[PDB]
Amino acid sequence: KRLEGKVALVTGGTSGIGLATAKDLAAQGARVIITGRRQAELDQAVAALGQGVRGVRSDVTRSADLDALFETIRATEGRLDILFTNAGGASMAALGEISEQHFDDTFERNVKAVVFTVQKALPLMPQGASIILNGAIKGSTGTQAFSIYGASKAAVRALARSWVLDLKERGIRVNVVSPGSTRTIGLAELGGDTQEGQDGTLAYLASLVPIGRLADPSEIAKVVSFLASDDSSFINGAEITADGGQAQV
Amino acid sequence: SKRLEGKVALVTGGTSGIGLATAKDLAAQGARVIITGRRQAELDQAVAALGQGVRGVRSDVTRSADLDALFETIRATEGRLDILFTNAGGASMAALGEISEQHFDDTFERNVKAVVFTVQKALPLMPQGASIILNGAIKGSTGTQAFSIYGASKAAVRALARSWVLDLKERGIRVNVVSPGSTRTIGLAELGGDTQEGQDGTLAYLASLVPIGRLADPSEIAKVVSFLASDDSSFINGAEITADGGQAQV
Amino acid sequence: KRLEGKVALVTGGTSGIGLATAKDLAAQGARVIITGRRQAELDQAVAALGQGVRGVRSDVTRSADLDALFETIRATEGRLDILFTNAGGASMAALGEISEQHFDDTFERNVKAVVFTVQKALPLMPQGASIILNGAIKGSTGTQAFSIYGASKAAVRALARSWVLDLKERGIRVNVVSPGSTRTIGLAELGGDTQEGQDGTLAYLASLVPIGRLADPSEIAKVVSFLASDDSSFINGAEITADGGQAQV
Amino acid sequence: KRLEGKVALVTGGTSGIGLATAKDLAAQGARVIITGRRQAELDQAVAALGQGVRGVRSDVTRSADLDALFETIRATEGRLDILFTNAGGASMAALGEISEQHFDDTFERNVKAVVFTVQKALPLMPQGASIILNGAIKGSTGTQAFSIYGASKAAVRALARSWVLDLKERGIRVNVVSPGSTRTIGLAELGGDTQEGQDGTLAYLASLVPIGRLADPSEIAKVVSFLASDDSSFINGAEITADGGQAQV
Ligand SMILES: NC(=O)c1ccc[n+]([C@@H]2O[C@H](COP(=O)([O-])OP(=O)(O)OC[C@H]3O[C@@H](n4cnc5c(N)ncnc54)[C@H](OP(=O)(O)O)[C@@H]3O)[C@@H](O)[C@H]2O)c1
Ligand SMILES: NC(=O)c1ccc[n+]([C@@H]2O[C@H](COP(=O)([O-])OP(=O)(O)OC[C@H]3O[C@@H](n4cnc5c(N)ncnc54)[C@H](OP(=O)(O)O)[C@@H]3O)[C@@H](O)[C@H]2O)c1
Ligand SMILES: NC(=O)c1ccc[n+]([C@@H]2O[C@H](COP(=O)([O-])OP(=O)(O)OC[C@H]3O[C@@H](n4cnc5c(N)ncnc54)[C@H](OP(=O)(O)O)[C@@H]3O)[C@@H](O)[C@H]2O)c1
Ligand SMILES: NC(=O)c1ccc[n+]([C@@H]2O[C@H](COP(=O)([O-])OP(=O)(O)OC[C@H]3O[C@@H](n4cnc5c(N)ncnc54)[C@H](OP(=O)(O)O)[C@@H]3O)[C@@H](O)[C@H]2O)c1
Repeated sequence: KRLEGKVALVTGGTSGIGLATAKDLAAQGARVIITGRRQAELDQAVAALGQGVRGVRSDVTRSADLDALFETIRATEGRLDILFTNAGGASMAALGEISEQHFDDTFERNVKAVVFTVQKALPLMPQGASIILNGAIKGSTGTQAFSIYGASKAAVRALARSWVLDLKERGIRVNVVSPGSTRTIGLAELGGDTQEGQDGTLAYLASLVPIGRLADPSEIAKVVSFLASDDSSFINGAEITADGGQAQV
Repeated sequence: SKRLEGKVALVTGGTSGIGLATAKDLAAQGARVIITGRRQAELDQAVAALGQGVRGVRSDVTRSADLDALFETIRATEGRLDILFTNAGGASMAALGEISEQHFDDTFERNVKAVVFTVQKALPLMPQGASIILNGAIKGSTGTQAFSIYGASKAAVRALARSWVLDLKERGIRVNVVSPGSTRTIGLAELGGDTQEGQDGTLAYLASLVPIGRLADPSEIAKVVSFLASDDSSFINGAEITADGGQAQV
Repeated sequence: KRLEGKVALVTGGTSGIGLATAKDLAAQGARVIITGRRQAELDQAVAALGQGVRGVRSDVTRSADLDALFETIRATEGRLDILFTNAGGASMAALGEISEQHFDDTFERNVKAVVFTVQKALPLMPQGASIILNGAIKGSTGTQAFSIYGASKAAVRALARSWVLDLKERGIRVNVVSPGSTRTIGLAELGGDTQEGQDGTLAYLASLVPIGRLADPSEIAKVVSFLASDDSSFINGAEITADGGQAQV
Repeated sequence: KRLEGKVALVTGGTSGIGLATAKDLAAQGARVIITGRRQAELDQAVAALGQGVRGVRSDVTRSADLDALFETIRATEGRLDILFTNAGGASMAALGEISEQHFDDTFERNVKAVVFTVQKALPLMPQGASIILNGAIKGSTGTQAFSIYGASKAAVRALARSWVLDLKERGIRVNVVSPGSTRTIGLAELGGDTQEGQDGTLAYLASLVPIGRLADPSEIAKVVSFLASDDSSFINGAEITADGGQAQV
């Protein structure tokens, strides 16, 4: 459809929001490349998607992996029209219990990996290509034990504002999708190792959304598709928040 | 392509500019569109240019009786509203120390008060799962000389959506805001002055302020509204979507 | 004595935040004028404040009252260094029950009166004068049945951004203090006429503040005093939020 | 003498904003500790301030240096009422020229050292203490070649929102001062080694401010002193922007 004839790269495409986004973009006719660290999930994701979705085992935090990943895109497709820097995660640590590892792990995948994924992608991206970063409402709010994650997500949104000007000559527009609480494996894992612990954590998080439910991952993916499509032609540097109103109220 | 087919949309101020293009894009997606304007002549041209089962009503959003008349027509003609775009609005310039009571009253009556009662009057028609789009501006979040009244009215519109999220939770109607940057429109051109050379230097100057360096086509604003009108925005509530070429984002 | 010799006007100085702000400004050496609609409360306020505080009975919504008040300042003090457009209020109406009177009254006092207080004040204000607008966190947040008040307070804050450029030649800086929930007569009145209803509503509102208490008006007054002093020389068009962290999280 | 009886630590106290803040904090009666990497300026800073201002040669990025610094405060002063995490910097790299070191250097000092400066200080801080983090308007704006610096500053602001909830039991309030363009050595250095290159950039930066001048470091310092004082008791998680209206407009 609108994305037909377009080449899309979704980092962290093997599960959750990155998975649903790869599905939606491909359903619009785009050629999608997805990345994951675990070979088994990547193979299941490629098989579940079908529709000419290409899988590459890559770690966004490893600079050499990014070089290899973009080489496969250059060798096969030869261009990148859509980039969704989805690969990221959250971990909880209250102030007074923040380890250097906890800080470094969050920033390397949530922020550093975003910077160098984007910088490496650029030679492939033509004029009028679209870049989508994954933010969070936690980037604009405060939650106990979430300061490090929240700071990383705020850093992500901040990158898009300056990159508007850095990429103005090349004609690529960069925007941010900031999801609210989305039903994923990653969100469930915060609730615990136990199944009641993940079930009760998802239920409390749902109770925080004003419409009263968690998002299905497809609901975030529609937002990425919109930014990937030509309809977003006048959107640049913007944050689109789909949170059921949680951070809007 | 029939994305909004079977849905009923109302665009206040549908006869020109952003409202016109939005009515077009909604109709191109299969929606039944109702448009309003103050001038019957432009309204007739707009309805004729759109075709596609677009119904026109001449009404002023600032007149409470017109709003009652307009929604009575929707109730008999279609019997429901699924999409509402409170586009009718305008900007005027007056610096602090030159602000007239006229200038304040007109700006807030159309830009804010009419938005409240357009929305309030439309609620009985709107079913669960309906989408409301208010027309903001980046000027609601920025400062420009001689624009304090317009910018303040636009900030008020965005604020209304945050509380209306909670007010409309039981009915299931979601409220969002599109904040345009500089979009080429008769409205925007007329801000430059009333002479023809004067409007072009204003349109070119406004383009020079945009980071991508061009004014928006009205259709590019309309695509954001259609997205908000469609079910793809199902998890968006109370949010502001800014399409400004990055002007207010930097 | 940061305000020694400075002339300050607090509209709606007879109760709550405006009263404590007048008390605080005078305690720093300012010459303070306060206004109120009710003659009895105004006289009581002037007597309690002492410290050379002058009261004028005037309504911010009546243009002729606005002319008469500023004529007294020109005749008496001869200039105006600090302006606090405090006179304001909140009323409740959900969508579907908003009357035209509820809208008009809210916007006339909270927005229109702010505009014309400022514009009429300008001829008395010298270069380096300070203008403080009274915002609210409700201007940036969502609360049920508060849409009209919330929009008026957002309008107030936006006025400041443009007034930076309008007043740059005159040399006046405009800033906003946005209070969170502050224990005042006006706020208690939202709780009801009964004392038990005021006790439950204020305690509930206190539970929403992350620090867990309502502000005393003196805590808001300090923010105004800071903005009025020369310490705010590089602050212009900004919003200073004293909410105990409520809208910050 | 509002801050008299209070112990203040300013990282990066030997020059610029941190120096002016150390001056202003000490002028209010606080016992001030300043840190710098270079012994020479740290000695010049301590001697120029006088007023019992104590200097420690420490690097905020060195965990061992931080440990020693707080040990001297615990051994000498014994408590910390005010924390200003000022030590930080900007460097420019446009997208396509961002080095991995440039990212790491920026985020080490501006974000990581802030996290661990605060975490190590906490055991010394009594209930009612005030923490001030140093942001920037660039954390909320976009400038060509400034994405990493802006992203670091946006992360600082996000840290305060969550830290409000983390520190609520301790009763320590966290706020952020976000300066606009301030006349400092660091700002001049962005104009490069050449003298007229530094003058030409600084006047250009002054032209970007709506009031049309750069801030003196004392104007930012007044904001910090206000947040350090008890006058800010109802401010928590807030950002106070002193930018001459640049990001406000
Ligand atoms: N879910 C929410 O509520 C929410 C809210 C706001 C923002 N977000 C953001 O949305 C993004 C997706 O979150 P999610 O909930 O969908 O997570 P998820 O369910 O855990 O899925 C994460 C995906 O990323 C992949 N991945 C993880 N680390 C990677 C790495 N270093 N390199 C490459 N691929 C990697 C994972 O596969 P492997 O583990 O095999 O690598 C998996 O495919 C994240 O950036 C997250 O912070 C989520
Ligand atoms: N264009 C921009 O750059 C820009 C930027 C930000 C926000 N906006 C907002 O976008 C909306 C559209 O602006 P625009 O530039 O497209 O304006 P425009 O070119 O002047 O078009 C305005 C439309 O609204 C109608 N209208 C005006 N007053 C009305 C009233 N009282 N009742 C009913 N219809 C009314 C006009 O028809 P009649 O004259 O016949 O009544 C016309 O159809 C406004 O709310 C504006 O504030 C525009
Ligand atoms: N309290 C809060 O939690 C809170 C939070 C955010 C913002 N605010 C804002 O803070 C401001 C003060 O609120 P408050 O709680 O202190 O209110 P309050 O206790 O009701 O005091 C309001 C004061 O304004 C005067 N006043 C009202 N309307 C006036 C008019 N038209 N002309 C002249 N004087 C007028 C009142 O006296 P008369 O009745 O005698 O005229 C009284 O002196 C308002 O703008 C309010 O919206 C308050
Ligand atoms: N100036 C502005 O316009 C502006 C605007 C927005 C934000 N800011 C922020 O304000 C803060 C101060 O900037 P400034 O212009 O005052 O800078 P500056 O003139 O360069 O002063 C920086 C001070 O920090 C010290 N310092 C630097 N790195 C350090 C480290 N690793 N450990 C300990 N001390 C260290 C420096 O001494 P040594 O070099 O000897 O260590 C010096 O005393 C920074 O966070 C900056 O990002 C400044």
